[PDB]
Amino acid sequence: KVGRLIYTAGGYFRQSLSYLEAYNPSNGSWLRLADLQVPRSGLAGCVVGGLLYAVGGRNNSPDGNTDSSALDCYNPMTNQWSPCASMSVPRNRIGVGVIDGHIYAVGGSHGCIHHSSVERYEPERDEWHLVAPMLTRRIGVGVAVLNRLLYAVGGFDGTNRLNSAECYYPERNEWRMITPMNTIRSGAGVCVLHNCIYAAGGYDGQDQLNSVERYDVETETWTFVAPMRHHRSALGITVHQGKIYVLGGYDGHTFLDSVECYDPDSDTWSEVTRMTSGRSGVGVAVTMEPC
Ligand SMILES: O=C(O)CCc1ccc2ccc(OCC(=O)NC3CCCCCC3)cc2c1
Ligand SMILES: [Cl-]
Repeated sequence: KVGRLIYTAGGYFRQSLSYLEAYNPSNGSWLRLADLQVPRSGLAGCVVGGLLYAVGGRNNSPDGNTDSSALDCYNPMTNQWSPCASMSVPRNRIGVGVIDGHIYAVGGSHGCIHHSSVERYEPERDEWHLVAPMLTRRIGVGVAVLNRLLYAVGGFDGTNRLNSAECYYPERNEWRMITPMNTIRSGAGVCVLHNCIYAAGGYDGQDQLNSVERYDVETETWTFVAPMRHHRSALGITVHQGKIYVLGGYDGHTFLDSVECYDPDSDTWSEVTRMTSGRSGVGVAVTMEPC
């Protein structure tokens, strides 16, 4: 379990960013690592087999806005990024989950298109294939995996921000609605901790949120837990050693540098560190420290 860092990739502040930075919860230190080949915001990060993957997003720059179909792989042993097979379609404001070594890319936008499509990456073959689409088009969707089931939570369908959520059952290649959240949330941080799917922050169509709710997959209920110190939309999120970490986002005024940590045993949030600069729309995941 030792030696793991929280990696943050990409993001947005005035334009899309290429930063790869890694935080060590054990000593508070931050490292700046190899830049992404292409700056991207609205991407997702995940880890398979010790490799960090950056999936999708958009490059916003003064010279254009290009939605990304890219899958890129970072190896901490070499501090190098390598291109992987690209997705069938660009996906900005994507959600990603991993089941049994396979990456699922969910939703996202391509220009004015709001995707319901979903595709699955096989690292051993370096191939993507489409799977069943969701029941709802969703961008800014939160995705997490619990007990080898894939959840897609909230988002924006092109007309309305959503409180709905749905679950993908891989052995039936089928999506089913689950109980909707109590709050409409687009751009929430969604993760899994113990037996619950957590949805932190987001935008409800009127304000950035500090509220946090969790779905118990056995009881099928959503329950609020302690709110974050900061309202945040387009935040990064991950779980590490039994605690949720939220990174950055937008509070309606500032692009935040704050990182908060949720302890489920005390039901409290604490501010633990600051990123090197405020930013939103980052991809976050946890893997071994680099060499
Ligand atoms: O339209 C809605 O309902 C809300 C839209 C939404 C939802 C999720 C996002 C996730 C990442 C993401 O990255 C790029 C990103 O930070 N952009 C913007 C968000 C922060 C403030 C405005 C300027 C930058 C964007 C997202 C946008
Ligand atoms: Cl861990």
